[PDB]
Amino acid sequence: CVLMYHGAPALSRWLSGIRLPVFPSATSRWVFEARPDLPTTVVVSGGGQPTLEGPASVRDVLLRAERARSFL
Amino acid sequence: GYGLGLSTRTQVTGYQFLARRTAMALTRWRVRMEVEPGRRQVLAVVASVSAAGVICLGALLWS
Amino acid sequence: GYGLGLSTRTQVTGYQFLARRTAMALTRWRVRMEVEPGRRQVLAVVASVSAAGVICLGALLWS
Amino acid sequence: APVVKPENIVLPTPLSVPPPEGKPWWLVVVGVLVVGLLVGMVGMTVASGSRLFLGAGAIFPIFMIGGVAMMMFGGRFGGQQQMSRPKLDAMRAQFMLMLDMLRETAQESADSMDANYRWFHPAPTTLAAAVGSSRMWERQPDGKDLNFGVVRVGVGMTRPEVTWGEPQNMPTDIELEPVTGKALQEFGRYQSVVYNLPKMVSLLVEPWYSLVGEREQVLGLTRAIICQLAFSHGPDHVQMIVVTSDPDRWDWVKWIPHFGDPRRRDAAGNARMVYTSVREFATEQAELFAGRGSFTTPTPHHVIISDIEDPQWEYVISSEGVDGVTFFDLTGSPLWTGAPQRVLRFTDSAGVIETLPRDRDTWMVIDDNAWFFALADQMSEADAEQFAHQMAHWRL
Amino acid sequence: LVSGSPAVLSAGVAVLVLLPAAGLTAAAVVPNTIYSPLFRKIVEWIEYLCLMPIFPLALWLMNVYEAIRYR
Repeated sequence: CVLMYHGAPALSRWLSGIRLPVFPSATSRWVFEARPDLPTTVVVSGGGQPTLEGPASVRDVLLRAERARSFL
Repeated sequence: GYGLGLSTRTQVTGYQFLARRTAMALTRWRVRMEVEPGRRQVLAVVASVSAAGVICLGALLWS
Repeated sequence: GYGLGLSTRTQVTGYQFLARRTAMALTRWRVRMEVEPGRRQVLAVVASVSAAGVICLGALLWS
Repeated sequence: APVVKPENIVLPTPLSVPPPEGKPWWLVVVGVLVVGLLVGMVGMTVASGSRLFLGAGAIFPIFMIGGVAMMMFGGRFGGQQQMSRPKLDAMRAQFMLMLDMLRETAQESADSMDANYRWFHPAPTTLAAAVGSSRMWERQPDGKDLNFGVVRVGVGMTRPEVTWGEPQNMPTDIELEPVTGKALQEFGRYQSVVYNLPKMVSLLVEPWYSLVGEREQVLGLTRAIICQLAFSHGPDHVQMIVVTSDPDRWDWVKWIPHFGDPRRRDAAGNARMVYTSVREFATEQAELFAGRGSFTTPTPHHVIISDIEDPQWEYVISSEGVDGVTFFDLTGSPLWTGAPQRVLRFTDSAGVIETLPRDRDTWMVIDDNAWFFALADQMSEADAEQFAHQMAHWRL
Repeated sequence: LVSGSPAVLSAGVAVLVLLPAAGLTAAAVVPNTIYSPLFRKIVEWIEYLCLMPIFPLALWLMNVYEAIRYR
């Protein structure tokens, strides 16, 4: 448990499914203008609600962080 | 970059750096990283383990 | 350049380089060569053989 | 009114790192020999057992007391050198903090742009304020003309007012350090746009638009457009026409003063400029103009809306249009869809408009490929009717 | 087959049914997942570390060390 106290932030990163970026080890292309489009959240009543917009898949970081905290 | 493809040692340290920076962002809520006690105390752990190993060897030499 | 004419050591390494690059082109189908595991594992073989030799000498000293 | 400012910020240069060359084969042989000697010595101390030999065999090979310093010659002889790590990690951290400072600068710029755009382009629901900020846009080609002929149609991406200057002096792709390089890639990728700002259509650059998709999506967007124009532009600057086969869907527009024909009067006031057929054009006043030149201002800018699906438009409408009038083709047909830059296509059920990417400033098409444009600010009939009951209260 | 121990039988059938099943799971998982550059170095070094022992162990099988100690 004394070791585990030191490894507890790392394990709580790992269990929360946060994953650090892949690295372009040999692809040699660094510019990508793909501009990821909005995921859009339809309001559950549906009728007459103009649907809302969030910036990307990266909106799941806000969930994963709160999970990491709960693990830790 | 899926799968078990090769990786360079500069990427190994680059990932370990991003892991430490994310750990500091997790336990504290600052990412200014000019000094980092996490490393310092895991080095203290390493000192504890290596000292136990050394004394274990020093115990082996008796007969 | 036929026959058994002389060759310089810089040509010896130049040929061995082209041999490794051709071997990598043969087993894999990429020739980007910034890192090469072929060398790394033949070094591991060399470590195995040299360790066996060393232990064989360490065995010789007993009588 | 709010403020907004363009900026130019050069991105920092990523770190460089020389790729390791790899140790020569003899070094491995030497290492194995050194370990062989060490184990041979200690083994012969165990086999000899006398405490003198057990002392001597450790006392003479204590070399690490200097070798910890002599590690510095590793970079001379070419041994493994993992020890440069701390300096590189400091460089990484430093670069990252610099990037954070740039990111927060982008954030504050994007907040300024957001405040400005939403001030100029409130959401359709919020237009029920109907006083104070109502009808405040102006004819004259300076100032308000930057937003006189433009309508908020949805929300979506736009390019920021900060401009990312090139990260000059990029190292070569083998020297490029993975972390800082990847981080800069991600910065350029995501700070390329501000998300969920009002997306705008300019009425002054296309002769018409044609609306392709599901009927209630198209109608809801059309009601939103109409109420946006009605709030933002007075009846003296913009007049409106609806040509329809289904007037029950359009019964709410009677309250809006912009549909009032100043020329014909009835019991209720001005005549409603809603017609049931293109043949029912008894105006002939919007149909004596010439072909239309896209602006780069007519007295009223007539907006004619059609969901009649009549082949007779192509007579009074050429390939180029009419001068002071912009058109909106509901129920998208091959007559009106002859220009993809004019087609707003509901690709997803929520009302995702795709069309061609246009320049934020000139509204001119930048490239011909259809792409994500907006999610439409669709509005219900009840909200439109409610806004119309608000707008009917005013006569200025 | 050579040994008649039921424990040997159980171990043999266990490895025969698990190890290719583990290979199947590896084949299904590995190409889809990401992995950490550190783990990728461990999975590299696993190779060299399982390479190295074989020559000393081979010499143990020939009893070269015992012959050179005695002869």
